Amino acid sequence: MKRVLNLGNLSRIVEGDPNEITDDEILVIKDKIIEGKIIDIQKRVDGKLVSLITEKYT
Amino acid sequence: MKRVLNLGNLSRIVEGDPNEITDDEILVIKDKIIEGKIIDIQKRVDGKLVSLITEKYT
Amino acid sequence: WTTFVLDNNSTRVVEKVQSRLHSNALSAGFQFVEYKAPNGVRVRLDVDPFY
Amino acid sequence: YNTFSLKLLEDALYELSASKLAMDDRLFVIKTGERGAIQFHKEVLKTVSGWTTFVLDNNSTRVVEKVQSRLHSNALSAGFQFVEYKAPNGVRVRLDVDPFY
Amino acid sequence: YNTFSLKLLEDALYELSASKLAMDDRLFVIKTGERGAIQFHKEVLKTVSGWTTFVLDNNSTRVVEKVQSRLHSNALSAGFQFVEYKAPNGVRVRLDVDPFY
Amino acid sequence: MVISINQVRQLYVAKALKANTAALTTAGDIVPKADTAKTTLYFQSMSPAGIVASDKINLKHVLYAKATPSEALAHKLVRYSVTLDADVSATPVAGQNYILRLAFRQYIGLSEEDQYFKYGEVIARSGMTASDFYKKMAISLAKNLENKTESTPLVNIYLISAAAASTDVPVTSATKESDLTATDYNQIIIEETEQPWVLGMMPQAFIPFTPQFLTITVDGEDRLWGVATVVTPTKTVPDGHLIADLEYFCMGARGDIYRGMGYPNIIKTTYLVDPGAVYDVLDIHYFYTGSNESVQKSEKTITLVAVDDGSHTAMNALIGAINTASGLTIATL
Amino acid sequence: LDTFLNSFPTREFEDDNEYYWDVIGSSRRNIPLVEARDENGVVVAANAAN
Amino acid sequence: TTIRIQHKVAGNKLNKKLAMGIPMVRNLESGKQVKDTANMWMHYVDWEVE
Repeated sequence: MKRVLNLGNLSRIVEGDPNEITDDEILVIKDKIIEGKIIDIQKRVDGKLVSLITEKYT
Repeated sequence: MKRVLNLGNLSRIVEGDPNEITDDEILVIKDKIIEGKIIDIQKRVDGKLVSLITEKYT
Repeated sequence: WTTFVLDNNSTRVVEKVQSRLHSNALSAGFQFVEYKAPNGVRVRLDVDPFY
Repeated sequence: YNTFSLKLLEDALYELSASKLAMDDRLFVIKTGERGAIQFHKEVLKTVSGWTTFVLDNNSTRVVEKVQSRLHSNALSAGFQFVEYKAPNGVRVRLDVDPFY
Repeated sequence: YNTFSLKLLEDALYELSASKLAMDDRLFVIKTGERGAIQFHKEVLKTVSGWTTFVLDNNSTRVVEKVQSRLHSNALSAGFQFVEYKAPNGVRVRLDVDPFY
Repeated sequence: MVISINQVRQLYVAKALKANTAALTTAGDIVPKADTAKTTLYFQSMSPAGIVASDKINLKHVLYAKATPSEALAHKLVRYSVTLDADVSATPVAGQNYILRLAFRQYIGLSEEDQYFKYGEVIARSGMTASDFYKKMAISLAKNLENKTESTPLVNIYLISAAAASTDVPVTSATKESDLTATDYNQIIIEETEQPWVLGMMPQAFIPFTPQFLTITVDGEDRLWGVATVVTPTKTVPDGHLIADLEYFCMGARGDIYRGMGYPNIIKTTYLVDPGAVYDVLDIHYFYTGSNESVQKSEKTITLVAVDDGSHTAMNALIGAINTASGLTIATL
Repeated sequence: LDTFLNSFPTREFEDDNEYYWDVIGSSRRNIPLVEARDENGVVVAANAAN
Repeated sequence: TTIRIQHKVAGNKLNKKLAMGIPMVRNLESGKQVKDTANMWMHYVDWEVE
């Protein structure tokens, strides 16, 4: 057990508009219908804002 | 575009044992199949680990 | 400004105040009253009640 | 150039310096306008943005500062400018803005 | 080597120093070129980046420094370079850049 | 242009081949004359100021006589094919500055410590393709290299379309994207350039370079965005300028060395070669050994530069003449 | 612009005739290769053995 | 290990005086050409042989 990233790279975990998320920062999309849950973690790669969570099916 | 949470609560995002993380820590799990993905993010609710990301269905 | 980290030691958004209720009692609050843009441009603020 | 960068500039200055300048004489003073000085600030900023390893502290940087107002007891002043860079191996990059530009 | 690593270097220098050098004798000066000094800086950086259990603040390192100017009052300069490392048990690899290289 | 000599070198232009010493009317005309015993050889050339005879070649003191074509003297211009390394990404990254650095050696000075770097930058966007990226890179490169304010013609930038991988299209500081319509571009060629030439002052030199790429961040890691593959040269630099500097030098041995030193009081030499023609060469190396004690060899060479017409005519005839006159067996071009 | 041009010094001349100066350079050289040939004089292609 | 060098030279260079039409120059160990005021050309072969 140890920390996952230096706090410098964790201070750039933000909550905002997908259109203003550049690199050197990760995006979190909070859920509305559910209070504490999250919808997706996102990271831009080539202008597109892709997810870091692998899709899981039945 | 504020940080999703403060640093005292982001500092406690860690990587490792699911058994050793307290209620104050968020657990990350790096996907082993893919090289830069995530498979789950967990924090202790009632002594049990539960995914923060909302479950998706079709 | 995710590039930077705003710390209480400099900003003092949470000050320490003398009190009867505790030995380390705290006072919280802050306000931005001024901006300092590039190349000398400084923006102060002088509230007027006529407004 | 159609797009300015600190990579473009620091490579040019360094390749030239490794070729022609001794490590102790690589201080490059640049003349330009004040719109270029802002563009230098913006580029130096994003580079420092990617400096994730270090946590930049308002104590040392004093980006946000405390000023005396009457609207509050803890009144704050925000603002900074990047006016200089320091690349590896002796390269210093300063600015000298003239209005002629 | 195809890809220079400081991990391999600290291992080799320590193992060597153990079997052949006293703790008071494990200083290693490396003679290389300016481009190697940069490769060294890059790797030492990638290394401390893994020191997640630590927090590198600019207050102690002065990576970002405050310089006086006329364009502003909170004017800053940016830049650092890693030149040394210190592996356990007396190993301290220092650097030396030669123009002959 | 100053060169190295084996104690002497001479040059004679074969602008027309005659058959007698009585047909040397026009300047440049030449004939090879040899005994019927085949003990000596020499050339009767018609000078602008009359007629001359080259030194005599003792056919038993002949070291080597070889003919050289013009293709072997036309400097082949180095090309560099440039592309995107499909390892990092087969397409551009939508927020990364794709900088290219062409490092030049033997810029104005003579040495390799005379370094010089020109760049080309393209910040890429989302819907960008490889074709668009190559196009914009070429424009950025031309505006810095193929301009009209740079003292030197450093390189020649081109573009190739997969539809016609054989046709290369130029790109100058004046070229605009509207002139580049094809949507299938796959590489950027970067040649050398024929530098300025000045008879006896500025020898035919070049400035080679290496396209050195800069790093981009593709997946949070510094990786190079391209590869500079050398391809087979396509353009050449004809030898007219080399032969004229050789004549200018080799006509300072049997002639005036104060070519212009003291301007009104000179002797004006009338050089006979056209720097705009392609010549095919013949160099005969031979020596002179004296008598009993004087055994040391005074080595010599003389060059004959005739004109080429695609086929190597005007030298195969010259060669045949020398071969029948001196019995030597020289190879045709 | 006036201050700009005053950043530079002046050199007094004695004529309006063109003047020229000597430019010194560098010495150390590397010589480029044109071609290589086998023992038989045949040319050395790039996809060729040692 | 062993090495050898030589340099051939005609005899008319015995006291050859150069007409400084363009500055005559010396190569240096650094790699820089320095200009010299000498007019005798063997002053310039001594340097290069050493």
